[PDB]
Amino acid sequence: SRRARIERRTRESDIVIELDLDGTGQVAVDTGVPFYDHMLTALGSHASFDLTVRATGDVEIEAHHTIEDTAIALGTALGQALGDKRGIRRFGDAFIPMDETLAHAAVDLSGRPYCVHTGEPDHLQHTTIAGSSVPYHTVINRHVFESLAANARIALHVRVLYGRDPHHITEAQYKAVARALRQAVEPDPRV
Amino acid sequence: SRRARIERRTRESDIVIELDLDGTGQVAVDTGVPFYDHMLTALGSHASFDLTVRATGDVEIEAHHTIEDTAIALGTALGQALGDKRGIRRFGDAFIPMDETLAHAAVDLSGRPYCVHTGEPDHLQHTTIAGSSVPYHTVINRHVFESLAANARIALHVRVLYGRDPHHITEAQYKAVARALRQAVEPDPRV
Amino acid sequence: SRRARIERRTRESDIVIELDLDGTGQVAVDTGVPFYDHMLTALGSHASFDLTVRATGDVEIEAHHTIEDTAIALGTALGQALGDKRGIRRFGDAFIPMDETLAHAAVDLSGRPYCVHTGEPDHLQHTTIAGSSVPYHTVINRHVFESLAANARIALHVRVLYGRDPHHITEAQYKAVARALRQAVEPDPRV
Amino acid sequence: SRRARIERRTRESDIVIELDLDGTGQVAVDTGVPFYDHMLTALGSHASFDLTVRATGDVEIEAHHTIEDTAIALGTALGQALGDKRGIRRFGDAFIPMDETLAHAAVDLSGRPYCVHTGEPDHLQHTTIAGSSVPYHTVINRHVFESLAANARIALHVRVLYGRDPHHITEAQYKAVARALRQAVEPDPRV
Amino acid sequence: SRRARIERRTRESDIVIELDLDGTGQVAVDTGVPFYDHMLTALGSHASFDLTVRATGDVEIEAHHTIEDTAIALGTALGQALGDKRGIRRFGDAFIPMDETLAHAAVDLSGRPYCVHTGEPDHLQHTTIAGSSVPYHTVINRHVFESLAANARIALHVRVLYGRDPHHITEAQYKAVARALRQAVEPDPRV
Amino acid sequence: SRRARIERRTRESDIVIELDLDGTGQVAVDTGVPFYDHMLTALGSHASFDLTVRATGDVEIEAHHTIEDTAIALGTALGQALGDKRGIRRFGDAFIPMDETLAHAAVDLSGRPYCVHTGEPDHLQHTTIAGSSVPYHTVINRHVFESLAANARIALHVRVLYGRDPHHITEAQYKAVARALRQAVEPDPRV
Ligand SMILES: [Mn+2]
Ligand SMILES: [Mn+2]
Ligand SMILES: [Mn+2]
Ligand SMILES: [Mn+2]
Ligand SMILES: [Mn+2]
Ligand SMILES: [Mn+2]
Ligand SMILES: [Mn+2]
Ligand SMILES: [Mn+2]
Ligand SMILES: [Mn+2]
Ligand SMILES: [Mn+2]
Ligand SMILES: [Mn+2]
Ligand SMILES: [Mn+2]
Ligand SMILES: [Mn+2]
Ligand SMILES: [Mn+2]
Repeated sequence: SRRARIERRTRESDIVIELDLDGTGQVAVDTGVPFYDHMLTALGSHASFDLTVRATGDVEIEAHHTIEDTAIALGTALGQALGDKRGIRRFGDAFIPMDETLAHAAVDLSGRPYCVHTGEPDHLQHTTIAGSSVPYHTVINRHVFESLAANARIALHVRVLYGRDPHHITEAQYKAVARALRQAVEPDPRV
Repeated sequence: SRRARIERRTRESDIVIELDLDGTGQVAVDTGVPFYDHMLTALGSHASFDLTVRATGDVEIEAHHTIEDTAIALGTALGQALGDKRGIRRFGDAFIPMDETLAHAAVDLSGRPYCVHTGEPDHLQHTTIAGSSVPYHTVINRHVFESLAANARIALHVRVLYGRDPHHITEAQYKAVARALRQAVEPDPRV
Repeated sequence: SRRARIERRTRESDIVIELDLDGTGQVAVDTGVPFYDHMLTALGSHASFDLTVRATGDVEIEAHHTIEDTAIALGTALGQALGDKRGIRRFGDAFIPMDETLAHAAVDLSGRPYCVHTGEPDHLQHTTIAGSSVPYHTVINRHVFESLAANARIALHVRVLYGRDPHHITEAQYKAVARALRQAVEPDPRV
Repeated sequence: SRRARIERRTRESDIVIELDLDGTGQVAVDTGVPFYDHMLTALGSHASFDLTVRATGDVEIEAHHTIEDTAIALGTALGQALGDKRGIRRFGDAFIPMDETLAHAAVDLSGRPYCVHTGEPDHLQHTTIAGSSVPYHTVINRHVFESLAANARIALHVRVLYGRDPHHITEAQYKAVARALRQAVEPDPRV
Repeated sequence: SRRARIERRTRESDIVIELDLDGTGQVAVDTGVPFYDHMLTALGSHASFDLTVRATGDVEIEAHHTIEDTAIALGTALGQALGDKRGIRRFGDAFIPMDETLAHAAVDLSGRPYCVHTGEPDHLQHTTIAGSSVPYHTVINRHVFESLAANARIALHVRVLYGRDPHHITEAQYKAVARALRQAVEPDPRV
Repeated sequence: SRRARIERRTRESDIVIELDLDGTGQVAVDTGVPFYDHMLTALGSHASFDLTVRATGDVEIEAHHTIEDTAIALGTALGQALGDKRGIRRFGDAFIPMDETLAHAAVDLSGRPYCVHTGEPDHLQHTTIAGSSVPYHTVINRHVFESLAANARIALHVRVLYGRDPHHITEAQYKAVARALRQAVEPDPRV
């Protein structure tokens, strides 16, 4: 049983995470930031987690605090669910082609906490993905990966090899992290 | 007693400031611009002021006029509360690390009115921080510091040594100004 | 059963493809272009397909039309054999070292049709691989990958990281596509 | 009482740390790496900690594992001794001139875990400080700061403004971290 | 049974290797060069080999001859244990994130003997990793990979994508080779 | 009692210094060089010294000899008044904003004698500040700092971060040294 429930209540937000590493992609995410819900739904589904995320926070300011608190809580849940990390593959990686974009992620689950994020085009440091609700500033992508790695206590390297569309570039990164995690958490039949 | 109440009524906005320099961080800010409320709440709290800001203005146009009128009124309140500036430290400075960002501010409270703002990455001249309410254009950060210094009649130098996230970069600057002010307004036991 | 038979008759060529995704590498290719037969034999074998290709076309002009019609028909066969794509790994990738050459391919089988081909040395835009029969112009490599992706309706990214010999560079790419496809078409035990 | 005892036993090393934040610089360090003992003795003394470090590890390989495990354990001890961090200055910074070298550090003790290390001359990525015992490779300086910040859960920025001698450059950084920590952990009379 | 015992006696060194490809990571390495023992212990463990290495050589000169003779003997053992290479995956690759470092290796076990080693920072051509025993000059890393590939008769490509610490950079490469070998030697259920 | 009286009689000048480190800024300076009197009055006042300087020298030549002899004598007085330097803060630093100029100084009072002076605009190597009396050549600023550090036996680093006006640039440096000294000489309540 590799499950964790994390509640995180801060001045800025209130987060509940329920995570099972050995899931079938039963995922429900509601953070008040719909593009971020899309990304975390992709992360949970492609990782073959079962994942519920419920977050409410100070989106009148902008999505940053809620996004960051959610990534800290999710990181914490992943570290807790992994437990002693005995008998797992430990390392995982995945390439995600998405139209013109190619992204990659590599993880070491028993590595020191560390994040390296490279290759994202410079326009993503000031791009907004905006719909009818609270928008998503792509400059936060790096912050999400850094917060996940710091709180799960894993080494997580995310690369954009190339790409143009900010939705493709962002979604391919979340999916690459997800499939890298899926590989790394699997039981290793030789260990 | 180092207190000031400033009312500023213009064509564009209506501002009330109540400031006490010798506070404990009892801060309440409501300007209709929630990211700016976040920044001024950080400024008042980290300066160990007691500070109430109530502003209403022409946010149908954008936040600029309300932000500027608020910074003019706050500047005026700080100059008035300082009075003759006798027996204070006068100079103050502070570094604020915020994740990848490092900011600094230095003040001379008995200096000629002057603002120098350096180091902010070029992407902040066209970045928007957007939530569910009125957004905040980071190009205004310099205008806020310039308006505070011009109306408090102080020398205020704000630097970004490095950083990436526009929320970190902006918040670290407001906090650095706040902690520089906190040091400078303190009684000097030798003067 | 993941099988397809495609017949494609054009003004330029006549193609029959029989494909089984769940094969053991029983491959027979005869297109009149022997280097291309070598490449498609490598593709079918390394993908663990069972694959028969029979093509005749206007090789008095040059191999282009036959190569392109063959890749369109093969693409079509792969899309048809995949069917609804339920319960498969969907993503796959492979590195192929071949002496001095390193190539890579990544696929998303449920991705929009898209091909990105990068890294091939500039000399391959005007190189000929020539024997005793119809020669193979390596400039067509990109066209083969583009035609496969457009007609299978998959995302296919092919990279040459480095290399020198045009036969190594071309063969490593065909093998990398093959092993990426082999991984992606496999049943996924968790989906 | 702001004290912590951390025991850390790994495959590579065995570490005992006893730390008191409210000390008078009573410091005893023995790691088997005498230049590192010099640096941690400087850190504990200039921070006005009371600090005992006893470490034994696989120095037949080189100092890296012992240095890293020691910095992880020390980081952990500092986080534990800080407790809820109520009523402290929280931010601290210090400049350390050492002959030709000027270094600086800035800390936020209630900041997310983060380390930024800048300005160290490129020759320190391959410099050895060697005596009659186990030598110290200055490339590890960054690793020590990163491990301290990750495990104390603080924001720590270390800068070399300029310098030449690798012993001055390294010692000035350790002292700057120490005096920044000393300022940040102090009770804040207004908070 | 995929086992080999190689004895190699030269003017410079005396080497005994016992290798089983189908192991559980039971590894014991003693070459007189403790950092190299660390690296080969990592290689054997991460490859899920059972591996004993006993080497004595002319370390009064430096580690080079012993390191090279050990890598030649280990290469020879891997080629012998692989036998006819029937029914194996043949290709393997692995990414290894290690703090700031990312390394990769790709292998073709039925490829011509060939080694390509790219991306290692220039400082590793003159870096020493030194403890209390015989030191390890990182310039030899390339020689180890070249000697393994030449004597196992495999294609081995090792890349450093980025990194700074010479111990991380070296260890990540040895681990990447190890996990690439582990994948490539595995029985292939379709071949 | 931290007081010193230094008399220095040379071929070029006759200097009397009376210094008390624990003063209230009772300062009287008369060197025959009125801009230098302004600078030393600023230094003594901002350091919270009590300081009398009386110097007469060969100003028919230019101010250099008198300025240098005065700085040597003042340095000597500061070293003597500091005595054994027991129980003091030892390190100090200060930023001084002066209109467009920002200067900084950092000191180690128990450091080896050393001066590093950086950042002063190139026009100050040939600028004169001229009134109705003996003028002041700003090229001497570095010489004053070097002479103070050499004779007080302290490490003194003075930086101009930016500036334009030679009077602002010079005065901000003297004030920064003064406030850095004020911090460093203070009793340290923990040492
Ligand atoms: Mn943040
Ligand atoms: Mn989408
Ligand atoms: Mn305006
Ligand atoms: Mn914030
Ligand atoms: Mn065509
Ligand atoms: Mn790659
Ligand atoms: Mn061939
Ligand atoms: Mn390490
Ligand atoms: Mn600075
Ligand atoms: Mn020393
Ligand atoms: Mn050799
Ligand atoms: Mn190691
Ligand atoms: Mn002179
Ligand atoms: Mn003046």
